Amino acid sequence: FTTEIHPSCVTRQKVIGAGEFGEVYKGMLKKEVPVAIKTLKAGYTEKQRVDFLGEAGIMGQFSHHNIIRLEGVISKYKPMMIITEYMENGALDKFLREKDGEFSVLQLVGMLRGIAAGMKYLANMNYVHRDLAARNILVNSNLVCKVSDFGLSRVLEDDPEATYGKIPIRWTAPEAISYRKFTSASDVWSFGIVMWEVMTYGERPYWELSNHEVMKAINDGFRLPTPMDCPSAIYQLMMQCWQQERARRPKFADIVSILDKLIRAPDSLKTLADFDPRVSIRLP
Ligand SMILES: Cc1nc(N)nc(NC(=O)c2cccc(Nc3ncc(C(=O)Nc4c(C)cccc4Cl)s3)c2)n1
Repeated sequence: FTTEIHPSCVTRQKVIGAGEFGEVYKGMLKKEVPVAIKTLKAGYTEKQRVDFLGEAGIMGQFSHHNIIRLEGVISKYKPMMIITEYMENGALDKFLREKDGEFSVLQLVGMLRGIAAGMKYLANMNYVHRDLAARNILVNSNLVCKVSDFGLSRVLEDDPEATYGKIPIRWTAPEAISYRKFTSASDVWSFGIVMWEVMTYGERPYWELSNHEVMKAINDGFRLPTPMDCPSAIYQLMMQCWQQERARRPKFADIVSILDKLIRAPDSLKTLADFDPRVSIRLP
């Protein structure tokens, strides 16, 4: 099963995430290695226990460079804990917003290739994420991006971006919004939004539009416009992730292949899609 870790091997050092029913800590695991530690406070319900240990059970079934690695669990003692590798740079959305403009286009596309490789693995393993977004991607000190936030009902219930069907509207495919059809192809829609998040350094999708306004625009055929300084091939790819007809979207294998070829011939990324300015600056 999973590795059972003795509480004496774990030292919690600093809170990096918090909720009403536990916290996420940076800590050390016994040379000691840095880890992330998530706890479940006393009084937890049966459903909370199944959801909590269920995330660890899912993560322990995976072994991939771009999927967060499980070190082990504390289940024989209280409080219960899940221990994973520690991703030094935190969540991808916050990371990009705090490092605006600091990366090369090739670095940004390499991030997307890693996310896509992780998603290809998950999809082939018959795991549908349902909440793919930059906020659920973690970044380490090698700039490697890893998919996180696993489970069944707990994923969308725990995400504040998911609003009441409780769903994060501006990341979610139309069929998942409309009739709750969550598949790897709705994950591909979300991946397209993640591509846009990365290339904009974490801009909020659709900006200030309301959730109802987003669904209306999508149904009317509108799509997010090109980011600034965005390779034409990258904008083309995210546009095809946003096809209304699920069956026409690329599969993650297609996405990984295209991204791998663009990175291997990096001059291909120098051709930029046109950017629509919202403001004209005239000078005589
Ligand atoms: C600049 C600066 N300073 C400090 N002190 N610390 C940081 N890093 C962070 O704040 C930070 C923020 C969010 C996430 C992380 N790294 C994480 N790595 C793994 C995490 C994690 O949640 N793992 C996990 C997952 C994904 C599922 C179940 C259980 C666990 Cl334990 S969180 C670090 N950055």
